[PDB]
Amino acid sequence: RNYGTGRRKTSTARVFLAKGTGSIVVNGKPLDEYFSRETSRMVVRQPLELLDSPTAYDLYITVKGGGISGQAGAIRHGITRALIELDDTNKPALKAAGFVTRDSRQVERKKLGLRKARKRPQFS
Amino acid sequence: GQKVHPIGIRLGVVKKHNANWYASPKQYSEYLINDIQVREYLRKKLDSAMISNIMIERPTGAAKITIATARPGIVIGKKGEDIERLQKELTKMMGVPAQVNIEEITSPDLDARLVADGIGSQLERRVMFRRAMKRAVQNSMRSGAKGIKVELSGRLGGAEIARTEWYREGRVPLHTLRADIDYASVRAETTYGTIGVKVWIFRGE
Amino acid sequence: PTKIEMRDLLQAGAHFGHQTRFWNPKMGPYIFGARNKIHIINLEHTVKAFNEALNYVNGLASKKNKVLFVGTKRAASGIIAEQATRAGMPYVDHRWLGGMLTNWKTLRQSINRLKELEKQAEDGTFAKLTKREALERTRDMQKLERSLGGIKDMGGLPDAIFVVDVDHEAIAIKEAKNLGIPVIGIVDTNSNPDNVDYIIPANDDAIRAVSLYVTAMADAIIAGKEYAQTQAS
RNA sequence: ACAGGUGCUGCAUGGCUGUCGUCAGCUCGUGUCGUGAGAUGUUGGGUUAAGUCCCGCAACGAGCGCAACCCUUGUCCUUAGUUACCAGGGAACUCUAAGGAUACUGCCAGUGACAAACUGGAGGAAGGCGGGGACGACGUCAAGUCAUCAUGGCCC
Repeated sequence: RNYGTGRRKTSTARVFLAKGTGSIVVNGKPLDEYFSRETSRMVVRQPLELLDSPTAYDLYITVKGGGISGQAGAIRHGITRALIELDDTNKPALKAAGFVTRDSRQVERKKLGLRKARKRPQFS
Repeated sequence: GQKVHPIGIRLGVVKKHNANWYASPKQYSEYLINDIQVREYLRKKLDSAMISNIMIERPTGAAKITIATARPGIVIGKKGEDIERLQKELTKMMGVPAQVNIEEITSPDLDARLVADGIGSQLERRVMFRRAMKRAVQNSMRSGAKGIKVELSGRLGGAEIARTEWYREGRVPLHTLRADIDYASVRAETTYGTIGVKVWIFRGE
Repeated sequence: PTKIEMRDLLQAGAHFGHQTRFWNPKMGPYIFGARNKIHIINLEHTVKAFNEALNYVNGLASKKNKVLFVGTKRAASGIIAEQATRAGMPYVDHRWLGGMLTNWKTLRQSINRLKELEKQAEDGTFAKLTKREALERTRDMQKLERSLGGIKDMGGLPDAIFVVDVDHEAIAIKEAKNLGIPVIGIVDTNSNPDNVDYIIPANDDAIRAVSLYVTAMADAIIAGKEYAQTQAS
């Protein structure tokens, strides 16, 4: 029952990895039902298939906050944090894939005088 | 004009508000309006004495105003005769009786307001601005300090074209947040117009 | 040890000058000749100039006077350092800062800063400092000491200055004339011999010759120190 | 007596603001050079986001600027667990919000004046200023504001 905490721009994902058949349940619902995005599905299942063990561990993910692709990144980061628990020899491969780094990217705040984070009110 | 107030930009890092009361948003406004009214009155009725910092923390009901003057003897008077008549007056325009205590200024030369008021008084009394500005620099450095900057703006010398003259001695690093800089901007209502007096007193990081 | 002989000067090569093109016409009197297009210094005038010179520092060493050793050329970089500490006298070997003497009032702080960094490094004040920050203070001390190594214990202006290769140390000569403190210098046959009270015509480029001059000054100033201690009892 | 005046003058002013421009500059003390205005420092070799840093150098130092101290985000630890949470009532986790840890060109390989620095590599959540903000030097524009306010003069 290895535990990993996944985080992305505004979504926090908690994963409970355990050896099993390979079923993935997110928020008490199947991954395919929860994620209508094929991109999000692939991002969630990417670390498992990266090291050649998709159908080896049973997942129980509980996501909160963020959006539909931020949650996918949070789940991927949490799954990485959980895989590094059972074995420390996978950490090199996951780091080389770039899944161990938590993306610090965030919505840059709107600035006064500006129309957005950077957009300016055109002059002439 | 492009310089932030050096007291407000330091309000959280190395300074403290001269107000320490919590009020509800409904009640916040009337406290502050009442709080500001105390400051204007106390700055005129107590003008003879040299007062620099007036901290107004009001506990539940009461209000513990803490003035920091350099002449407690004339604020207090004979056996506190003058402080008591002020006690019954501040309460009249405030809520329940509020106690007033006086803090002592060991060195009345490191406070920007006290230095600025002296320069403001001298300009009122037909004193050449060059000597008034230079002397206050000398007194502050000789009184123990690490930097003084005093700036006089207006019709200096009664001229028709105003100009800014400032004499800095020391460090006074305004861009350092942990600087402990005392700032004051007072005025001098001369016969030829208002003269602005700004004083910076750097007293160690 | 007040009279240097003529023989060792010839052995150390104190007669070889410079090319017959770079010479100063004011250097003319005491030049023996010009062989193979090189000016030869007349040693008779050199040895007489030393004898007056070593007789000058001897009187100063008997009066607890302080003479400054100046030399920053490669041939006189290190030798000034060891001979000065043998004599317990100030020296400058890295570079003569512009204003070491005329602007001596300003250099007080730099020496005072250097002394402060030494006192805090004796008891040990690096515990309160970080790994990099201590090295930052350490690197400042070595740089501040490299320039001011001999004059840190000078405490006021010297009353005599010993310069080698007067042409090289022209700034020191101009400062000395400004302040009036006598200078005992070594002039090659290309340099300006003026503003130098005790002239020493000699070769200032040979490693052996330079050491011979500075050491001969060192034993002389040491000898006067010994004679000064004969009046204690 | 007066009060009152959003009546005039921002080209009589204070206070506040824009702007060049978050550009990397702007000066001073002493010393030295010049009859002098002035110069040097502040230039030159590199280097940097930076007058940043090192080395040279009649300069030696300093001040305001740059950087840092501040806020927020990025990982982890500690105290705490309701009105927050839910792995097995629980005190795990997420979250919440106070105090801290880490990051320092610290380590490696090279170039580089035996330098500052630069180029890549490991570890780590983060690598070289990690991302964003606040902070706006001396001064410039007789810039804007007498209608936030105060204020000299003029006027009702």
